Amino acid sequence: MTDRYSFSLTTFSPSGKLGQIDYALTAVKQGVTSLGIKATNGVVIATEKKSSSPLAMSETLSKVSLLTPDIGAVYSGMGPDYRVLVDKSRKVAHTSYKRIYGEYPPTKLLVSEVAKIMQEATQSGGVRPFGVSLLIAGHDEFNGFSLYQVDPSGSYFPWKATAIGKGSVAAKTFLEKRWNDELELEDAIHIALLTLKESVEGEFNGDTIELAIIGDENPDLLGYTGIPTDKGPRFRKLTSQEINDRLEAL
Amino acid sequence: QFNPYGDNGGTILGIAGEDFAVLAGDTRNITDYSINSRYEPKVFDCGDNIVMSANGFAADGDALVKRFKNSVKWYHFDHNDKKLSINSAARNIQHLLYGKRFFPYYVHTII
Amino acid sequence: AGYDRHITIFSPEGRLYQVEYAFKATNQTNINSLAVRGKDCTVVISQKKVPDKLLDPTTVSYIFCISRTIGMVVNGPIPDARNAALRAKAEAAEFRYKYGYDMPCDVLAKRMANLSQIYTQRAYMRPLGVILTFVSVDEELGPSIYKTDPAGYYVGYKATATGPKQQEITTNLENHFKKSKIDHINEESWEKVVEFAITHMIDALGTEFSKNDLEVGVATKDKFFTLSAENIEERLVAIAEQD
Amino acid sequence: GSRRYDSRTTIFSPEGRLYQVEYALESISHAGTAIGIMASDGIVLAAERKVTSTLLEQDTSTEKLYKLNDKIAVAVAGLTADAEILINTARIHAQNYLKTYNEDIPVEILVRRLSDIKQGYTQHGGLRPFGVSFIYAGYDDRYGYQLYTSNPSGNYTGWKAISVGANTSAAQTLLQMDYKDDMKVDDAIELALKTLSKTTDSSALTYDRLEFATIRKGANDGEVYQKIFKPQEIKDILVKTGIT
Amino acid sequence: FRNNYDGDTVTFSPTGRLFQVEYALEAIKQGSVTVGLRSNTHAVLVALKRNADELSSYQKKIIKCDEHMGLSLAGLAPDARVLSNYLRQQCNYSSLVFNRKLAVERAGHLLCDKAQKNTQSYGGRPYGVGLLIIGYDKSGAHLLEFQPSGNVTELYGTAIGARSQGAKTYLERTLDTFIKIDGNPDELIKAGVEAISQSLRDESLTVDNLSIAIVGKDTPFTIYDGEAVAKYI
Amino acid sequence: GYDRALSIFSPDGHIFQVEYALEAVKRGTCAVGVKGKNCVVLGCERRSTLKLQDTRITPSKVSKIDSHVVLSFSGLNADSRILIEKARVEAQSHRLTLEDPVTVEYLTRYVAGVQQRYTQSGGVRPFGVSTLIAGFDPRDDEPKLYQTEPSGIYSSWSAQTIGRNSKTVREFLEKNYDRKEPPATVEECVKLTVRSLLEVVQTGAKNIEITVVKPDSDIVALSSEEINQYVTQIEQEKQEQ
Amino acid sequence: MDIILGIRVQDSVILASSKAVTRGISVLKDSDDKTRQLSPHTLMSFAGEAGDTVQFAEYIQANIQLYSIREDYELSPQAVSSFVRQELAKSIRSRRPYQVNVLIGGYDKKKNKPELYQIDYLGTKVELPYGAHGYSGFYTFSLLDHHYRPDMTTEEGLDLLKLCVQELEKRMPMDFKGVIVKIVDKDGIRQVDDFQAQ
Amino acid sequence: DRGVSTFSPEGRLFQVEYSLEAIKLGSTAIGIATKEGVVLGVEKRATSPLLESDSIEKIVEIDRHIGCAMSGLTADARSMIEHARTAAVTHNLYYDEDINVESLTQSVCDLALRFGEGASGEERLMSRPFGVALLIAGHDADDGYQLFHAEPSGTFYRYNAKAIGSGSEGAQAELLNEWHSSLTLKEAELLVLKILKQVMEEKLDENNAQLSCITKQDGFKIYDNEKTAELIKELKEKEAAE
Amino acid sequence: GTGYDLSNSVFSPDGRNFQVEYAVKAVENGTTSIGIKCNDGVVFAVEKLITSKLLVPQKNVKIQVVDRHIGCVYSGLIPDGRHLVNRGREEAASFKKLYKTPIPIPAFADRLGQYVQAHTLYNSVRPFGVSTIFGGVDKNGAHLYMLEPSGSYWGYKGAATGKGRQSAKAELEKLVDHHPEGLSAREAVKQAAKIIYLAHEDNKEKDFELEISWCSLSETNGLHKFVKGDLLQEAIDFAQKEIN
Repeated sequence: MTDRYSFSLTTFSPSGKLGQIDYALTAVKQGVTSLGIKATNGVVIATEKKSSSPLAMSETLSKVSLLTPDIGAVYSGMGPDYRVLVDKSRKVAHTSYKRIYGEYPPTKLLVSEVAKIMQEATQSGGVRPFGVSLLIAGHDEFNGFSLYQVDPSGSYFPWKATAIGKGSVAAKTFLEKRWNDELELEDAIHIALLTLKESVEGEFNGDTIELAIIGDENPDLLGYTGIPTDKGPRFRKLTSQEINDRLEAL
Repeated sequence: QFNPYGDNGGTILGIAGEDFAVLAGDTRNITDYSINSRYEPKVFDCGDNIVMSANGFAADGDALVKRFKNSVKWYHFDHNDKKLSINSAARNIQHLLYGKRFFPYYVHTII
Repeated sequence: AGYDRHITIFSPEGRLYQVEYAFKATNQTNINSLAVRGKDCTVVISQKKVPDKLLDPTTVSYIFCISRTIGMVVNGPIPDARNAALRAKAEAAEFRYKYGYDMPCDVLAKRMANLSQIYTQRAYMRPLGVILTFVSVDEELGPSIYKTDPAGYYVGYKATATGPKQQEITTNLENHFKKSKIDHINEESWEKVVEFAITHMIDALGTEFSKNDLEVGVATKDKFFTLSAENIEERLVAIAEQD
Repeated sequence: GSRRYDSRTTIFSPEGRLYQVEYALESISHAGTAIGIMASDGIVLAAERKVTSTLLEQDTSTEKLYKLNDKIAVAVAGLTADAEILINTARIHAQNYLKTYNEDIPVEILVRRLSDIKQGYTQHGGLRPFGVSFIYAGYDDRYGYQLYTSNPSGNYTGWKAISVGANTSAAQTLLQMDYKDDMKVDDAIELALKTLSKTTDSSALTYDRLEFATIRKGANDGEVYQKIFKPQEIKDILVKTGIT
Repeated sequence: FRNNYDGDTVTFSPTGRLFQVEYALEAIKQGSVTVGLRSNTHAVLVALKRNADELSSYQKKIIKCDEHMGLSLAGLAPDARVLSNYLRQQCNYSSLVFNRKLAVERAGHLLCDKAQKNTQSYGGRPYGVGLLIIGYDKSGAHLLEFQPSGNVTELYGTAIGARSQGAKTYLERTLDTFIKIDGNPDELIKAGVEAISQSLRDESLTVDNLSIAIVGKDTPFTIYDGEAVAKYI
Repeated sequence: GYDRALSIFSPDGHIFQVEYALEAVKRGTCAVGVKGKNCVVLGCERRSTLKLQDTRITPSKVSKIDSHVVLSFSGLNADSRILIEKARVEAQSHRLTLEDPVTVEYLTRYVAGVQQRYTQSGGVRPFGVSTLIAGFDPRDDEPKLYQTEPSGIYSSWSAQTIGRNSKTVREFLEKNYDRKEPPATVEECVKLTVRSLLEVVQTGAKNIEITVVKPDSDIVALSSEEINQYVTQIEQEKQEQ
Repeated sequence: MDIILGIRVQDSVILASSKAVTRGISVLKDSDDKTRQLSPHTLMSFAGEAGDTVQFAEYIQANIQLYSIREDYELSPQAVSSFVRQELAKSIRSRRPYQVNVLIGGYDKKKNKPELYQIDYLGTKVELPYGAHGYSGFYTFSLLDHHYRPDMTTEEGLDLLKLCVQELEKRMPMDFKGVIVKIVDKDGIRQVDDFQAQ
Repeated sequence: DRGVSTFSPEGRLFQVEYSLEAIKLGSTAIGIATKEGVVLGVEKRATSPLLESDSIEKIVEIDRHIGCAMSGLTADARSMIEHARTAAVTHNLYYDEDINVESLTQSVCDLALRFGEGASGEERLMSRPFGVALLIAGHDADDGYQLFHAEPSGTFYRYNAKAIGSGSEGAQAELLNEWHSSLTLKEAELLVLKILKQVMEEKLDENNAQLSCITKQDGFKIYDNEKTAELIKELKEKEAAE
Repeated sequence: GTGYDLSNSVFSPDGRNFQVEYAVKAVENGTTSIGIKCNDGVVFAVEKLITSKLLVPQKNVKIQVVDRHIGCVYSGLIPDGRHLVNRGREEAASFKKLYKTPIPIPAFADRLGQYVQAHTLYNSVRPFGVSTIFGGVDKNGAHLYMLEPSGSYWGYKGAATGKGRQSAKAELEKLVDHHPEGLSAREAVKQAAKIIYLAHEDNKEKDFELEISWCSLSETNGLHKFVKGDLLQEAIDFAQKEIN
């Protein structure tokens, strides 16, 4: 018994490549498309809910997850890896920040944490890199709204807008055309719905699509009242309905 | 509270002759004002012509004698059945005793 | 090079062969199973194939009682099935102790899925060659079916099937729902839902069943139980008169 | 057993070379170029962000220039993630020194520490080396301005002007051609931009693809100041030096 | 075949064998011969000692575990030291804790179990030595044969090592003869010295070449070397 | 947790990893040392693959283990630091417990042990370094010069060299150093040393550094000039013939 | 207890330390040097628990000498004292704390000024013109408060001490068998081997 | 690769065998035991005229009544000698007496097989076997003068005479003839000094060879160069005397 | 490609674990043994090849007992069998210590199952080279079980494994038919001694020794005991009789 695998499974090759990371990126390539757009008063992330049987209930499987009440994430690649990553992320947010400073971490820092976790699976003994790429979107008082992308290597960069997965190239191109530094959240939600239309083959409705945004505070999603400084979460996952209403004016 | 020690009385004596030596000891084992046994051997033959006795707290005395005898056994196993000289047995006993320097064998031992 | 097929590391195509081969192992028993949701119950049907006559038929099962409320059916080798069952039982027991309420079916599924995801990433742990279907009547979600695989993936179903002839069962069920237009068997008694299950099991498989060819598990408010050879026979007889 | 899949990252080649180290260096050689030039009154760190997009946020970034101390900073070449792990341990080491001796950590002591860490992954542990190379720019009251470099092998050296990443050969020759001991910070700022401008694998050398930082000892004060040029400041310094 | 499955003990061959173990068993045959035989009152061990040069000593092959037990080795000396020493403790334990002499049948069990552990886990190698254990316990005389595979067997007599098959036949034939040599130790020892020479070939058992050990009803396992065995040469 | 045996025997009876450890030493820059009648000197060549270095701070090739003992080496630089650090620590420990600084032999025996230990411990490779350790025992005036290598073996020399082209420079010394009459001067000793380096440095006033160690913690390195001054006179010695 | 006095004058630091070593009823030694040289320009005097006292000093000395060799540089007195405080502050919450009080006096060759540091076993550090540990302060601080001047010469300092030591020899109950004095200045550390009758 | 403690199809441990090969490449060491003492001699064998030959220490003292000679990878013998000296001293502290020469040897041989990457038997942490063989010689009251040969296999043999190293099989055959149960200490000294001169590549003198003995009276001593140089002269003379 | 049969936890392209299968080969290569569940107990019997006349008869016992009410017999690598019993014994002591009641046979089976299945999860261990038939009487009935190297196990009416595994299985199938209501303890003992003699045909070359043990609520009080002396001979003969 015992993990006798105490050596690296990702190593440098003569050319200077890191095989396992390259391959992990290839896995992300085959994944369903996901994207994120940054408006001047919000951020929107979205992806496609690729059901694996009409018998499966697509709601019992979210690809868009809330990390903190002001940070959300979405991915492309291996769903399971994403799932455990989201758990570790929600937790590190507490153990490494809320439990010390009494407030949730700022987007860049939480992304930095996530990125660290992924880096270790790139060098630690006996493991393979995570087979996913995430797009994390959040907001924090001193940095406003931001959008980041974290890859299997653990590298991460900020974006105005971008897409990952299957048709990332086509989508990234369609975004450059429609993006400007003056977009309003709703404008981005629209651009998002359009960019995503090209990726989805079959049905394109509020049940085949998953879309959440980071915007204003939702005092109605707080659960209580009595504390002035607590106004609510900026993260909100759109409802099947809220989607279709915009799909019309599409 | 719990006290790990006790006193079973008894007395032992050791005199060395020119070509002999004796080790005596009464055979009474007591506890306070009672007698536990009128005949409980307290002096033992450990082999290699060595007699020893550990007087004081019986439990500790027996554990020491038992550990020493075993010491003799292994001395043979490790140094080709060599005889354990009385001087060497003594030094060995010192290490056996000092081994519990901070939780002593409550005994006065003579070989 | 050629070893990226033995342990769980990526292949140049970004694949994990060992996880794919573990999927193969799930069909080794050549057993098929399916599950459907009643109005207030969940039923699981599974083929019971006792070949050897020297076997004590009563000790041959792939359906387990995880907790007072959760039931789990396994598609795959028996040793891996029992390993998974024990773990899930322990997990449901501990969860109750630590949080004060019974572990929900979907949560236990996620937990087992996460555990499976681990074998997918760590090299010294091999995946378990099984597919787990959890059922119960969750106190918040009602009738529930959640299934997990060697890849660590999991999801909830309106109804589902697993095994070699998985596809025939699935499409059969798919059609029944495109028709009824609802996401469940509209019945009050579980006995009828069990009958529906055994019926569509026969249509899709094109085979008749005796009382020792099946295995049934029923999940209801506050309790999950399995039917006996005779409870089944009674179910077979009922569907008999109508056809 | 498991021995079967062990790469053995820490063994010697028949020639006495460290396979993994040499390969890590080969990796570094494809990373954005970073220049380090030391003047008489300051130090200049310049770096080229390898590959970018129109949507890539250039304001909310700092992918190759990191502040270690208040008097020390580094330019990165290689895996950003690996670099962040090392950088963080380095920031911690600096603070322990400060708490222990109530003095800022001398630049070399911090560089040696980090190099030793790297060297470790070279001699034991069976783990892959860090695919990173650093250019250290810092100041202290014993050697004043100092410039260093450390690579995967765990080796480190001092320079007047140096570069890491891609096209280091071409860049080192250009630097070794126009560098002069008496150089002033602004001369260096210019040499740096020119050098990158001639080694770039891109069309033009715009501001969105650059990072600039200088450790000058602002005459009007008496102490050392670190300044990581903002997008705009890089845009300006790019027009002045005549590259529009 | 074999080539790909004898890398370590944790690997089974396609036929179902454990080559590393068989290789261990091999080192035994390559080892010097030794014989064991018992009656109902005594048990004897006769062993042929080997030497390197003519300036070297003859490697001892008999080891005493307790006062009522001992064994002879064939193969890697170090491993016998390890095993005999583990057996010495087991006997000592039984005496100290339970004030009981360890049953020969139980000593065998302990050896079997210790040896088996080395054939199922990665990194370790099987023991490369064979052992013959004699002993007079609470149920009479006893003789055991230990194999690195972890297989221990109780016999009336036997032999292990090179050409060991000679003695093994002689004994398998002389059975009814020595099994009755009760009360008389010198007969069992002579019978042993005979069975062993059935496996000779090179030289003839000399004084510093022979080694005999015995234990029984009123005989605490004792070892005889040199002049002590002259009256049997 | 990693304990793979990297240094193991091969059919012919060699430990290839120790073998290759040596190959890395051959690649290292040259280092040499010769003992006088009242001193010891250490010479090392400075590469020139890249020049534009800041010599002030760049790690020097001769390190002080204590105030009376120095250590030069050939091979992997990163590795040498590890040995130098352990030695410096071990030197302070010795002063602290024996109440007396280490003898050069002891300090050498220590560094050698560390090296040897890495040849038969799991999960570790041997040091790609070979060293020269020199100095004067406490309260003693007789010079000491030892050498160590990856294998863990050590011995004292009247003069010795290690590193690239050590073959060549050793030759020079074998027929230029007489034990009967060793360089009775600190001067003629530093000379014999520079002379041998020139056999391989091929013009290098900045490509040669010397350190002179005298009794009672008297260590000092020469500046380019002091050295270039010996270079100048040694080139004439030749031309005048 | 023992006497541990220190005074920082114009261009040097002076440390006076009692010579007596008493074990129970008898005075075992009358020439004990309660000091260690941490570096060429830094000196540390100490008093406290029987074994902890020297063990701590020698441990601190060893580390400073190691730093000097590794870096070929001499830490500033401020740096050495901060290091020593941290060590004491660590041991105070450990299983068995070092019960040692120290005075660190050094000459900062970089600032060209003498410095005197006082640190008690708890890790309480303070920089002073003149300091003392134990009861020493109780008799001397009034004399020093009075006669002390920042520009005193090393000579005026040795006279101020002499006065302090006399008040101590008069009013203190114990015979501390005199003191050993040492000066720390731009030129290193030297011992005034004539204070027994200066 | 393959376990560092695997068995060959012949029933041998690869690592131990390859270990013995490395010993065949070491300097020759010879031991002769007589009722007047035991003699140990070794071939220094420097590799350059600059190497100070006296810093070659291939003969060391375990205790006052035990000494030993090494051959093969000598650096691997440091820990062995340390363990040995400690075992002797230790034994004396526990029993107030000298450790038997055989016991000291058995102890050293116990380190021998403590190697592997995780062999189930204890915590044998040592990556490979020792690449050096030893000749342990001493005297005790129970068995008198003794000579032992300890190998990396864990096994040790007692010899009346023995040679290990590059010229072992050759010099051993020589000792086979020359040795008789009534040799004298003086004879053994010459005899060792002779076999050395035959097998040594170099021409034997007091600088490339070293002798030593161990006697019940003065224990273990290492003959200084002057004393040996003479035993060499006395040998040259005795050989030209027929 | 290939090589899927060199490590103990690798899945081959078809979803098998070749090492576990190679393990089975070691089982089939062993002596045959069986188990017969009766109306209130169980009977265990095994073949003991007599290599020579030197093997003391009745002395090299193979059947083992766990706790006080369990019988275990196995075919294949004997040492592995013991290792598996030693475990079961601890496993059973642990259960009794916590729950007081001696371990139920089904509960005991899963313990051995989980443990055995465990040795097919890691490549750092080897699977068990044995198949084990065990069982006993408990709170509610008698139980007979057989466990495979794969960790697989089921409850049986009758079971057998080893070389004569087919002969045995045949005899057992008959009994199962010609005794629908159930065999008796006394009966199974004889019937068992028979099936062993028959199944000894696939090894008829060597002479053997018979061994039987039983656990009957009426005949043994629910405690496992060895069949010795008279009752043994009576069954030996019943066999020798129908062996002609």
